[PDB]
This record gives sequence, structure tokens and C-alpha cells, in this order.
Amino acid sequence: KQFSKYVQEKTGQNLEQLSNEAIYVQLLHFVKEAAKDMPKNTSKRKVYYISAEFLIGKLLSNNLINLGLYKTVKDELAAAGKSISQVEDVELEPSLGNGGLGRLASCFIDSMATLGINGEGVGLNYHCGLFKQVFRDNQQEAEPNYWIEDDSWLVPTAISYDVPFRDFTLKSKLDRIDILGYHKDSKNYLNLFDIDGLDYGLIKDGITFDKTEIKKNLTLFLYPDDSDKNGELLRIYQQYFMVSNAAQLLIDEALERGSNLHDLADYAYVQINDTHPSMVIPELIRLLNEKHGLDFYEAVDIVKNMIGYTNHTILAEALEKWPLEYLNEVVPHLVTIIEHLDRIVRSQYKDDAVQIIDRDDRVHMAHMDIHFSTSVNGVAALHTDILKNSELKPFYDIYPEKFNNKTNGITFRRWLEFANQDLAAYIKELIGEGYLEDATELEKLLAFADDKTVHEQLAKIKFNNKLALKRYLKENKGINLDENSIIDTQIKRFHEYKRQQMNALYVIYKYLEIKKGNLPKRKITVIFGGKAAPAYTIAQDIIHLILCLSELINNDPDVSPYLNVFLVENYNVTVAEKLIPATDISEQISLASKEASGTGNMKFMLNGALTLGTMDGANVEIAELVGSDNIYIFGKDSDTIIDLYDKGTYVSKDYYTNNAVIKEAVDFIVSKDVLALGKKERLERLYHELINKDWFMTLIDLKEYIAKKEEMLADYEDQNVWNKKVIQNIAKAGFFSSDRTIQQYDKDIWHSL
Repeated sequence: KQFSKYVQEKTGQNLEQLSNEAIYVQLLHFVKEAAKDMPKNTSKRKVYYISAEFLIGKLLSNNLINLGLYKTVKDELAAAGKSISQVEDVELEPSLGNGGLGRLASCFIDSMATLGINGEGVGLNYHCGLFKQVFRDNQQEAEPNYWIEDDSWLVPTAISYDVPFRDFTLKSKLDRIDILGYHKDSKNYLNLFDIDGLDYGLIKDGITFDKTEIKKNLTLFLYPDDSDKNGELLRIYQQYFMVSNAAQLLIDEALERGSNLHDLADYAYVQINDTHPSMVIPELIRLLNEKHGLDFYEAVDIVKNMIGYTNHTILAEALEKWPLEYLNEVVPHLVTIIEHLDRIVRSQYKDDAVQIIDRDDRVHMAHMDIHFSTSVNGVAALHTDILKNSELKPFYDIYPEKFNNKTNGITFRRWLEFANQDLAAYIKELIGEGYLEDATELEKLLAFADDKTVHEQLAKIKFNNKLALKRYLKENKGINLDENSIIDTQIKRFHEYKRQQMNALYVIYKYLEIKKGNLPKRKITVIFGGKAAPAYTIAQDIIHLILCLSELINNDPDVSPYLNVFLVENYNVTVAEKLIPATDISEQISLASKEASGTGNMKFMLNGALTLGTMDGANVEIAELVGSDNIYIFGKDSDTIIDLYDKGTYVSKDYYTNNAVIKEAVDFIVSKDVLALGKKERLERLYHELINKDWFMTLIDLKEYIAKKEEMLADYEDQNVWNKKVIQNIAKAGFFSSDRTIQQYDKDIWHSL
């Protein structure tokens, strides 16, 4: 009863008589006090992980888990008549990330701490995230995503750096977050840089704000609006700010540890999460050459031997580019250096395709990263091979030695030990506690593949997790979930090629089948989650549809008993932690050539969910690890899509007219029922888009998708066969541990340990 005695100390009261809010605060302090006295990791070569996003999630629970204190606390609260979940709901989720890029960063830094690697992340302390998602009149609106309280996980420091821009120099401030390792005595920091004199008053209506007020807006928003020059410039301010703080920091930290700057490579290595921190290269060079009096060409040799680049993009065309003119507007002094690097490269390599600056004066930040780094890694085996063989071949041809693969991973603490405690205990029950050190020892679960006693338990755990979710959704999302239903979940950002609209077309089908009187064996609950870019009109039309549908569906006594549709508001980490452990069907149905990886896929696999999806991305490795029978793959090959794009012979109108399933679903979008619920403009627009354009081929796989889903649903009805495949999935999920992924980064690239 360590925490109970603590509250008595600091409060003079018992748990029984405190509020959930006051208890959270007390836990906050309890934990920050435990972490404060923990030493750092001491590996001589420190790794620096720079990322423009860290989708880190709530920290209370994970911190407790990593301290080993989570169960005793959960017990003491219940014995006081208090639900931990309600205490957890007090914390606001850090708005420091958006998509898979950020989450990957979080999972990676987590594994760093758990493996005792002296490796810290560096990013920005965004006071509002991408944006807070709010539904009004069946449409997505945006609002600031504030999160920072006075009492938070942010540990203030006294460190400040000057960041020089053309029109001014900015003073930075640094707040750190303790990144704890699983049952470890030493900790890491997450370094988040920021400025004072931030003005929230700029924000006016929605997320609108004056993009030119740099001193007041710098760290307000992640990925601020980009539709105009001024917006673009702000992105540059951001990127350089993050980068300059990072480099200044690592140099200081190197020096403290007795480094002369000639041997910096022995003290520091840098991994840049995509193209956002590319400007760290010429920045480091600047610091060494001008601030520390090192010969320019020596500075270059030193920096290019301690830089690591990670490319998440597939196509080289999509890589980040900057007009020289814009850069001179913001970081002209750096530009000079970047032009020097262009000279070095352009003199040595005759291939015009590898040049940093191109004919139109655009600066290819990726091209810079490749020339002056020791490693360029891909995220997945096929993805890396695409880079080496086509997209980045010009660079492969001269830098064969740099290109390697590093399959993405997820942290098993957050996505198993916490997300699904029930399941976590059961695993240990069956195959022991070894899988904590080695996630591949989940293959011991195979021996129980045919055991009926287990199939019964997994279904029970599944059912309990649905109850855990039902509590949550009711409590925080105003949603009434039916626990006695098949739960089908698609949680991704809204883009045409993610094809949420395909899943919505299936809903319209299933709705029409029920109205015909052809009823499901079991009730189905389709749940969506994710944001759309405010400027992306079609994506917002799609979101609008699905909201019209869930209103139509869930308010029809004839259909309600058989079909529920939900779009959970403001999808994020803590919502995923609830949805995923309660999910039967994992929707991973993006177009065939558009996904490189997909950690979401990897989470569902771990939480006992069967996957329904295309042969692409993480699906590929999954389908390999399990059997073809233990997954429901559909749609066209990657090759077939690419080629069809190449021939330009796809006409979505033909699929519409020729296939009744489709013809009927699409026509329903503008039917009388739906028009009444929603806006004519949106629904009519989306409706003509699918017929006349449909650039990401929603209609191509629809007919087979619907079919494959119905098959999968019917296979649910046998719970011995179903959970046999579930055991197949979970027994092979050990492959996607982020601890394995980091061990590989460290072994091949960083050499920190």
C-alpha cells in the first residue's frame, strides 16, 4: 500500500474521500517523484531521434506499468471504491503527434528506454496538435487541441538556445518528459523545445490564425495550413527551429562528456524520422565551422558520419522539396551552406538525378540526407526494395552500402500489457513470462491452437474488452455500443486511398440486405475513427456520409437490432487503446500500392483480431507469418494497380453500371432518406466523384470486398475455428515488437550499446 500511504502524507486524507481529479494529481506527483531520482543511461555514444511529431498518448498508466506499480494502485483504488479508468480520464492526451510517423517515434523511444539505450527523442512542444475533431451537423469541424495543464508531465529545464533567422533570432525554452523503461532503474528524456510569449489570441474562429506572427505562433499547431506561401514559410521556421535546438543540444552534451568536437561521432549519432529534420545536417556543419572554428570540409566529414536517415515515403516524387527563394527568405545563412554542399556533390557525381538543387532551383532535402548520412533505411522489406530498385535507384547505384531495411514495430507495453491486461495475464498463464524479454516466444501459443478450453477464454477476454470499451464510449463519446455484436473497426486518417468510403458502401449494401429481409446471423457494429485534412473536401464528404449513415442506421427499429455504425469523435491514442483490444475485424483495406507499412495492422494482430485487407503494406508480412486461412485477403495485386495507373484505362463508371451491388450502393448516397439527413451539396458531389472520377479506385475491389466480408462474418459463427486463427495471429505477433526493431537499428546503424 505504497501509494495510499503517500496520499496520506501529502494530503492528510484517505483515498476513499478524495475526488478522481485530486487523486490524478497525486498520482502525477507520485510518479514524477519516482522518475526524478532515476539516473540516465550512460552509453558513450548518445543517439538523438528527431521527429516533427510524437504521438505519445496519455502517460499515467504506461508510466505505472513501467514502474511495476499499476496493479497495486488499481487494487488500492477499487478497495477505496474508485475506478482507475475514471482517474485515467482526468489526464489530457498530449497533443504532440498526428499519424503513424509520430506513433512510431513514441514506440521507438519507449523501446529505447526499456532496452537501456542512451537514446533520446527531440521534437516540438505543440500546444495544440493537428486539431481537435468535433462533429456538428454531420460534418467535421476543427478546434484547437489544447492539452497542457500547469501540473503536467512536462519537466521544466533552464536550457535555452538562440535560433537565427533572417529577420530575427529566437530564444528557445526546453521541457522534458520522462520516458520510462519496463522495470528499469534508469530513464530517458524526451526533449521538447518551445518558446515563451506564445499568444493563443491569434486563433480566432476554429484553427484559423495569422501564419506570419512567427514569434507568437511558432509552436501553436502541428502541420499548420499549407495552402499559401505564408503557411509554407512557417513550416520552415518550425523545421529549422527544431533542428537548431537539437544540434546545439547534442554538441553541448558532447562537450560536457569530455568531447573535443573532432571526435563528435564517438559521442553522438542522429536519426531523422523523415525529411522534416533534414536541415540538421547543414546546421551541424554551421555550428562546427563557424561557432567552434573547425575546417568546413572537416566539419562535413564529421557530420556525415553520425547522421541516419529514415524514409517512410514510397515514391521519390513525393519527397520534400523547398524553393531556394523561400529558404533564403527564412534561413539565408543556412542556404549558403546548402549551396556549398550542392557544390561538393555536383562536382563528384555526374548523375543529374541525385543533385540536391535542381534546374528549377528546388532543394531536395531528401537528396541531401542521402549524400551526407551513413544509413538510409526503409520501413518494410518490400518498401526498402522499392527504394533500391526503382524510386531511389540513382542513389542506390552510388551508395549501395547505405541502404538497409528496418521493419516497423510496436511497443508491447502499451499495446498489450496495458491495452489488454486480461490478455496479458492469460498469455503468462499459458507460456510463462519469457515473452517480455523475447516477444518471439509468443510462438509457444501455437501448442494451444486446437485447445477448446483456450478458444473459450479468448472469446471471453474479447467480450470483457468489449465491455471495457462500452463503458468508455458511453462515458466519453456519448455512444451506446452493443457488446453482443461483431465489432468491425477501421481506424485510420481519412484519405480516398484508405478507402473508408468503400467500407461505407458496404454498410449501404448490408443496410439494403436487411431492408430486403435478409438478416445477419449475428449483429454487426462497424466503427470508424480518424481525422481528415480540412482542405480535403472529398474526405470530408466521406466523413459526412458515414455520419448520415450512422444516424439513419442506428435510428431505424427495423435495422437497429442487426446493424450499428459509429464514427468515434476525435480519434487518437487513448481511443485506439480501447477500440483495438475489443475488435473482431481489423479493416486494412487501403489501395494495393499505397501502403508501405501500418502499425495499426500490427496492433490488431496482437490483440486477437483477424485481418480483412489488401495484399500490401504490413498485411504482406502478416499473411506470411500466419496462414492464408488465418487472414482474409482480397482485392487486386500491387502490380495490377500500378500497371492500371500506368495504362490509365480505369473507368469507375463501368464498375458502377455493370455491377448491381455497386450500382445500388452508390445510388443510395443521393437517395431521399440520406438527402434528408445531410447536405445536398456534399452528398451530390461525392456521388458524382465516385462515378466520374474515383481516382483511388473505390469501385474496383468493392464487389469482392463485400463478398469477402460476408464470408468472414459467417466464419465468425463457429467460435472454435475462428479463435483457432486468432491464436495463429497472436502467436506470430512477436515479430512486430518495437524492441526487436530498435535492436536492429542499434546493431546495424547506431552502435550505441
